[PDB]
Amino acid sequence: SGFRKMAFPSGKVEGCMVQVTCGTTTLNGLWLDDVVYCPRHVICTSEDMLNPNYEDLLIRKSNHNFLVQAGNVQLRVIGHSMQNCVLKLKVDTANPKTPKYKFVRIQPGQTFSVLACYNGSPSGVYQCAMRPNFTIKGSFLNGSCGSVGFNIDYDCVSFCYMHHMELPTGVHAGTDLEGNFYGPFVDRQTAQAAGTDTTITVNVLAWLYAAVINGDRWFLNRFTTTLNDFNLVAMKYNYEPLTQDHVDILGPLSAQTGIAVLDMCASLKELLQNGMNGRTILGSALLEDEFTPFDVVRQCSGVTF
Amino acid sequence: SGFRKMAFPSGKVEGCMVQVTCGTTTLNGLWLDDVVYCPRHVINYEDLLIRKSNHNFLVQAGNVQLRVIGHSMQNCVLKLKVDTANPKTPKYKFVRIQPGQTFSVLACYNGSPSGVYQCAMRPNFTIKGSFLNGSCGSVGFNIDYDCVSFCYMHHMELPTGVHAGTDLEGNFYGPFVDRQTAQAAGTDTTITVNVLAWLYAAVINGDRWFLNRFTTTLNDFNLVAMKYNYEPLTQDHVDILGPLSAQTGIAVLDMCASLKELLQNGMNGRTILGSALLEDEFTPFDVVRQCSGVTF
Ligand SMILES: CN(C)C(=O)c1ccc2cncc(NC(=O)Cc3cccc(Cl)c3)c2c1
Ligand SMILES: [Cl-]
Repeated sequence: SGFRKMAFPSGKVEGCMVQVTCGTTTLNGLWLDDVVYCPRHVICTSEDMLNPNYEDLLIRKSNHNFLVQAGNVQLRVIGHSMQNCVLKLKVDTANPKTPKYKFVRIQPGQTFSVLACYNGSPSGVYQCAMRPNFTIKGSFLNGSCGSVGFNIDYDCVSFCYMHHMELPTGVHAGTDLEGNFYGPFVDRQTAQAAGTDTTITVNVLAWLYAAVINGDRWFLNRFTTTLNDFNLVAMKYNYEPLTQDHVDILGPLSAQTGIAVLDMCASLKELLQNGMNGRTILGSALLEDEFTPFDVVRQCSGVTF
Repeated sequence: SGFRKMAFPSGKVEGCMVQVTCGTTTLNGLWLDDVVYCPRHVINYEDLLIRKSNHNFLVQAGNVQLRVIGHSMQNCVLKLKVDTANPKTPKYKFVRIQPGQTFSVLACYNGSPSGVYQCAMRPNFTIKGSFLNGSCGSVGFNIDYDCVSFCYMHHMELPTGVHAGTDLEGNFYGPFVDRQTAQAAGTDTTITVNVLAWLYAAVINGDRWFLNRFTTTLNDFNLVAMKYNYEPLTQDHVDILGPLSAQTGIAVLDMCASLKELLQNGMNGRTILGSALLEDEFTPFDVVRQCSGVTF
């Protein structure tokens, strides 16, 4: 019993964290085999950030300008190249603690664990989701740039995020491990803002099925809804449109509890209309959207209470 | 910016998790040097233990089988002397925590870690964790510099879904026993010093709507706290909140006048740090550490 926001064990990622210094800037790098991956803005000054020309800044650098530190040992840089918004530093030593890994690009609504670092030293781990507006509601301070997001399934680490910057509203933006940003953001000090954020509907539904499994049904009603009428109402509360793909994904949770997806959609409609009336669902007074259908099946028991 | 329930990096603990089997029961063990620590219920415990021999206990570390060469009991924990010392043994201490203090939990099944999460020791000595069957032997810890301080070992789940366990010396937290009997958690209270610390974290993050010009005596606040099922706030708690009061410029008894107003009138449709409830699982030290950047 119990339902917590759970992160993956961080050990396989801790062994890849290094410190990168270029001039006066210091941030984090990911050391996998004989390559260190980090944000390309490590080559920029604060002034350069208004309109940086990365190709012109990189051409003026040599390998010995980049200092890479792994614990107490200094790694020697023997090459450098750029791939989108990531800098790849070829080093003379391969990482002996390199785990089995993949670089994957996630879609909005997908969750992941974040290992927050400062000076190539891990300080904490937490779970979060890629928001519909492509931002992350994380917890980051200055020096955290280059911290990474990941999922672990079996003995394989799937790297999905690298932290690049914080926006005026306190939210965070970054790239996949190939240097392509999530969202319409640039690694430039520009007047860019996060778009209006919406609630991840498929995730709220999954979390309602988790409440049923753990033994709670007070929020259920005797009504059903068409998929179209549900989206007409939910759009009015800033909820993401629910697609037929989302319905298909919720299939096993619907089968395990005996509650059809469009019947769970009717409880959500009523919950939005009435509020909680002093009650909680799984210890929360708000409707939770940072747990995917896959996370609910992974964490919750296979036997309903 | 941002405020999340953060756990310590679990790597140093992952390298100590092993699987223990005795008869039909299978649970988790902590391998430190040449000893494996696990709940004694894996087996009148003294009389049950005397019958057993070393070869009855099967210890598995990853793919390798460890051979048991001795066994002894300490309170509610079983200590299995193994023939191999753990090469990944970190620098460690066994510490007993007090109610209100927080810690990270590495949840395991079959000696294999599956997740990490942060939680607090409640005033009623239970933990609101997330555990399934096979999680027995999962451990709680904190990290200070490079030293792992083990504070909890999971033993059982209670009828209300909450969890109970011991320190690493086998002494339970709370009035619980390791056996199938009628045991219930006592009435729980809110950790007042922790709610106040979380309100200071909201002012550091630009949330100030709940602030006011009023102050209160510590005695007038404890009478309001007694009515709302909140733990009594002591002078020690006031002293502990000193650096957060100095950093924000808001005196502790001014922050108590804000908590008094939130306990009577509620939030009025508003949230604090993305929450509609008052949060009590962040200590004053956790607030200072998350709003500073201490690394390990
Ligand atoms: C907001 N202030 C003043 C902080 O000290 C702060 C606070 C928190 C921070 C969290 N993450 C990153 C940080 N910094 C940057 O975004 C660095 C940067 C600047 C401009 C463009 C790019 Cl692509 C990168 C953080 C910085
Ligand atoms: Cl995805």
